Amino acid sequence: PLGSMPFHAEPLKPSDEIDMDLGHSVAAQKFKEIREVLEGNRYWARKVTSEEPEFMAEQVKGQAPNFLWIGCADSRVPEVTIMARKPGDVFVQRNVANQFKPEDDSSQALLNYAIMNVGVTHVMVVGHTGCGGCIAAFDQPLPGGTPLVRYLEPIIRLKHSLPEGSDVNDLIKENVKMAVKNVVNSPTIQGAWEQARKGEFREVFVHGWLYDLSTGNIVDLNVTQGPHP
Amino acid sequence: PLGSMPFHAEPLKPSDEIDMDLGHSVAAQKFKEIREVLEGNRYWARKVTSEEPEFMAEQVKGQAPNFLWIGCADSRVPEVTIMARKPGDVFVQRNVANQFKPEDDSSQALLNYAIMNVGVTHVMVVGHTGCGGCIAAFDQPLPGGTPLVRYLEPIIRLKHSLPEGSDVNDLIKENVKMAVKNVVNSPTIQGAWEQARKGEFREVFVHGWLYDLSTGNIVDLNVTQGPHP
Ligand SMILES: [Cl-]
Ligand SMILES: [Cl-]
Ligand SMILES: [Zn+2]
Ligand SMILES: [Zn+2]
Repeated sequence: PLGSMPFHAEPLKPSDEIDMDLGHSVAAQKFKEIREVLEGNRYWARKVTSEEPEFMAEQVKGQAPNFLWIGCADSRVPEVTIMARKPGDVFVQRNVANQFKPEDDSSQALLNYAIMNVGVTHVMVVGHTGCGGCIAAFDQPLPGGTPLVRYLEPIIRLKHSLPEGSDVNDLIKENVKMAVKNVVNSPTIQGAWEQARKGEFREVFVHGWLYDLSTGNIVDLNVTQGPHP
Repeated sequence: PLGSMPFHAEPLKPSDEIDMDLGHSVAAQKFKEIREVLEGNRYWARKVTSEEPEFMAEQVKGQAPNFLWIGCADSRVPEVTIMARKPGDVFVQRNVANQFKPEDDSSQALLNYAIMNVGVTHVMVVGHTGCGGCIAAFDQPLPGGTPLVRYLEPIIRLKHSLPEGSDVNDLIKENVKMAVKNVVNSPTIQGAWEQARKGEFREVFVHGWLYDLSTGNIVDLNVTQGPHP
């Protein structure tokens, strides 16, 4: 033989394999930015499935997160990243400025599903510094000229009720507390609490948190409520 | 001197520092599961701010993500994690079964804000295998007895329109495509496309993706639309 390993095959390079894998995608061929995010995923997928396959097979079977995160759409607040969690840990609603509007049937459905079917125990409303909806709300008159301004009406009204001297972060914090109150007052939570008091259901809790972009820290606003005082 | 460093101070242990930092939180003292997730955050924050402070200070200043992710609340689909992205990269809407309902004013507001103010170029609706809303929808009669079933009415109706032999993943995929169509038909996108055709606005694109929990891979369904064919 021509040396000790004259016929040994090398795997194809990962980049070549990924390129071929992304051939299915029309848009990846057209937009470098789309190819980039899909490549990101393929390297992640290759790593997790070669180093944690048990974990990936557990995730196929179902989900049992203990938390529901009601947070902002803002790109700087990805819940799993900033809590150093894993897939399977946190059920999530994200919308502009982390509102939980009582009249929003889709939000009410999500909360009911989270509590009654998914099995979450803790609901956290999480606001964050630098929140654009709150910054916008802070300077608006009481009412609406754009979809956004109409959407922000409850935060505008809250701003107009806050004391003289309140700053943007005061509004962001109060907006968290307002959403917590709306979650607490939901038929879902009111129902779950009455059943818990009856010993017919687990206790479920609602919390209000603030993510401080300047430090990376989550601060508890200490507005937690449960079935009992 | 008693040796070479007889008065050298050691920092307090990180766990002690974090415990003290979480003293502010009432609930962390009450629920081990809450203390756990807050600790997770504090270790993450300590690491990023000591190893990437430039990045944290950039994030304080604002956000300019190129993508809007319209995805499911399911805890197994955290967008930044599965695309190996960072904070600042992806603006997010998450709701049950990744619907974009035309009548939902909060969803319309989020989309308008994303396009007109945040500056996103690409909107991805991302469904996923194992989607509970779709699994539930798959066996329901046409209509609603729970908030969930009422909420899922459009997916139930879609299921009833699919051909004989369609499976759960076929419904999940078609549900993605349905949401893409609803995004495309929005006043926001229709308006943005007309302005782009006029050369008065950038081109914006809508895509449909599927996250396969069995492999960790994102597959492009190839339903992308833009201002031009
Ligand atoms: Cl109350
Ligand atoms: Cl069209
Ligand atoms: Zn925000
Ligand atoms: Zn789902």
